[PDB]
Amino acid sequence: LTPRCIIVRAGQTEWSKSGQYTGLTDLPLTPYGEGQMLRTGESVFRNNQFLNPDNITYIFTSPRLRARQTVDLVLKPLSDEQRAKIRVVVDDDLREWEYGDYEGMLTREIIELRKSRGLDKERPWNIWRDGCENGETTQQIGLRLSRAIARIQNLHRKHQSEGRASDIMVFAHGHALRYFAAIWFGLGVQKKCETIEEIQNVKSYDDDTVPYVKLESYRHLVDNPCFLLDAGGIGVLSYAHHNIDEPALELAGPFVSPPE
Amino acid sequence: LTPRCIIVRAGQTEWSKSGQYTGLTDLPLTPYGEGQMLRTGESVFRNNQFLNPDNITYIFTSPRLRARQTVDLVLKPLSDEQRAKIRVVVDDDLREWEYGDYEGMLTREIIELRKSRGLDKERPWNIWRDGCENGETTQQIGLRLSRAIARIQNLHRKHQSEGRASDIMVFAHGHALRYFAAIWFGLGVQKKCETIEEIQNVKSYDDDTVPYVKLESYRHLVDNPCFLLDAGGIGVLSYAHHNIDEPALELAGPFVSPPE
Ligand SMILES: O=P(O)(O)OC[C@@H](O)[C@H]1O[C@](O)(COP(=O)(O)O)[C@@H](O)[C@@H]1O
Ligand SMILES: O=P(O)(O)OC[C@@H](O)[C@H]1O[C@](O)(COP(=O)(O)O)[C@@H](O)[C@@H]1O
Ligand SMILES: [Mg+2]
Ligand SMILES: [Mg+2]
Ligand code: NA
Ligand code: NA
Ligand code: NA
Repeated sequence: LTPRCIIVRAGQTEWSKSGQYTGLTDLPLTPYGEGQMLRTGESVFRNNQFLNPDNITYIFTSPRLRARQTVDLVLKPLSDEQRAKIRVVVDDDLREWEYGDYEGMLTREIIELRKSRGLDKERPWNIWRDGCENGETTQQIGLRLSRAIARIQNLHRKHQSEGRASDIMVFAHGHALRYFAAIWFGLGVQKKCETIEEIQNVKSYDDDTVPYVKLESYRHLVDNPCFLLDAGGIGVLSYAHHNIDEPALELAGPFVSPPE
Repeated sequence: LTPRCIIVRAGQTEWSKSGQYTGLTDLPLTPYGEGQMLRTGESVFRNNQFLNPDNITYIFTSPRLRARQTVDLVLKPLSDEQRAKIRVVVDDDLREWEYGDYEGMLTREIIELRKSRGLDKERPWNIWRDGCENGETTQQIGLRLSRAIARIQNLHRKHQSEGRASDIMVFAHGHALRYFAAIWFGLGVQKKCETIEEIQNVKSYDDDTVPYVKLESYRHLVDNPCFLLDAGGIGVLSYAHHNIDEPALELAGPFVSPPE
C-alpha cells in the first residue's frame, strides 16, 4: 500500500470553540472534545475501517496536552497487541504557530490591536505571510514543519523499501496542520537553508528509531492556503504513483469506499 | 450551515482500472464499479451520515454515462420524497479533459508517442500545462470549469441569503475534478476573458433554475496540483468564515466526527 500521513487536529477546547488563538497555552480538551475524539476513533477503526491498526507504524504528536489527549482517545479502540507494534513520538516541531502577542485572542481583536500599533496600512494582516509580533514568522514555522515532513517521508521511503505498508499519524493543531498539508504537496516557496537558524539541529524530539534529516532547503508559505480543518478533523497526505518523490494531497481525506 | 460543493468521481470502468485515459469515450461502470458506488452511497447516507439529503439542493453531472450511472447508484438510499426536493442538472462543462489523440492510452504510451513526434525535448510532458494534441489545452478546461464553479457558488450565495443549507454535488471525472478542486480554492493563474472563446456563452446545460454567470475572468492551472482522487472518490469544497468570497478546500473530505 502507498504510505500515507494521516493528520489529526486536536479535539475541541475552551479556546478552539470560542475562536481564541491557542498556541503554547496548554489547554485540555473540553468534556465535549473528549467525547468527540472517542467517537472519531470508533468511526475510523470500528464502524468504518478508514484506518487499519496493522498498517500504523508511527504516531507523531505535538507535545501539547490537547494533542496527546487526542492521541489517547482516538486510539482507544485498539488492543494492547496492536498498540505494542505502534511507536509514539513527541515532536516539538509539531507545536502550534507561536502566536506571541496574540495568544488567547480572536482574529477581530488581533486586527484591532495591529491597527492601533499603526500596522496593516496598505493591506490586511495575513498570518501566513506576516506571522505574529513576538511570535513566529511564517519561515520559522515553515522550517520546523519541513523538518518533521522530511523525517516522516524518509521513514515512508525506508518502509516502502522494506516492502511494508506505512500509515504515519500526526496529531497537532489547526494552523500547523493546514500549513503542514500545504507544503507537503508543494505550495509556497522553496528557500535554501543558509542562516544559523535554518541550519541548526534543535533536538525537537528524542526517539532513536527516527533518523534526523538535515535539510538543504525547506518550504514556507507566503499566503493563505485556503484550507478548512475543524477541531478533531482528519486529513490524508500521500503520494502519486507509489512514489515518495511525488507527494500529494488525498482529496477524500480518510474516506474510502467500503470493500466488496 | 456553510454551503458545500461535494465532488464525486465516477466509479470504476474498464479503462479507469487499467489506467487508460477516458474522456469522451462513453464507457459504462464495470460490475465492480456499480457495487462500489452502491456501497459508497450507503456509507455516506446510511451507515455514516456524511451527507444529509435534506441539505442537497442541486446535483450537477458530466453528461457521460459513467458519471450519470454514478449519480444513480450513490443516490439509491434516498426516498422518493427526498429525491423530489433535489434538482439534477446535466452540464457539458463538467465532461473530462478532451484527450484528443491520447484517448484510451496510458501515460507511458502518451510519453512515447510525443517523443516520436519530436516533443518534450527540454522538459517532460505535463498535461496541466500542455494539454493534449487534438484535444483541449489547459485554458479550455480551466475556462469551462470556471463557468460551472461560478454557477455553483452563485447558487450557494443565493441559498445562504435565503437562509438555507446548500450541499451541491458534482459528479464528473478524475482530471476534471482535481482541476475543479484546485481552482476553487485559488490555485493556478487568473486570466481575463478577452478572446471569442473566453467570452461566448456555449449553452452547456439547460436548466432555467440555474442562472448563467458571464465571467469577466477565469482561472486555469499551469502545473500539477498534486491531488489524489480515486474512482468513486469524494472531495468537499466549501468556504472559510461563512463567506462565499473565501472559497476553501475541506481537508477532511466528506469525513465528520459522529455527533454526540
Ligand atoms: O485561519 P482561521 O480559520 O482564520 O483561524 C483558525 C485558527 O485561528 C485556529 O487554529 C488554532 O491554533 C487551533 O488550535 P488547536 O488545534 O485547538 O491547538 C487557533 O489559534 C484557532 O482557533
Ligand atoms: O494524473 P494521473 O494519476 O497521472 O492520471 C490519472 C488520470 O489519467 C485518470 O483520469 C481519468 O480521466 C479518469 O476518468 P474517469 O473518472 O474514469 O472518467 C483517466 O484519463 C485516467 O485514468
Ligand atoms: Mg485549544
Ligand atoms: Mg472510465
Ligand atoms: Na479547554
Ligand atoms: Na482544537
Ligand atoms: Na447560478
